[PDB]
Amino acid sequence: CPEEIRDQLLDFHEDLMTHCGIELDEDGSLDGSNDLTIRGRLLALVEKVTYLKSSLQQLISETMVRWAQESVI
Repeated sequence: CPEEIRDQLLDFHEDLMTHCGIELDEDGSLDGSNDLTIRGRLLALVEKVTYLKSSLQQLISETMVRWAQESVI
């Protein structure tokens, strides 16, 4: 007997999900949240990263626009 006897062997023919591909197929299966409990931490780190980390950005933008405004270069 296999590991499970429910439908075919496991998890709705788990062989098709497992051994067809892991380089891209597994990552595509891990599309978003609510797959495992680690997705909350991953989303938290993603929204911390996507913070445009913001004093230098303001400084460079202000200096560039001021330089362009002051004179025709």
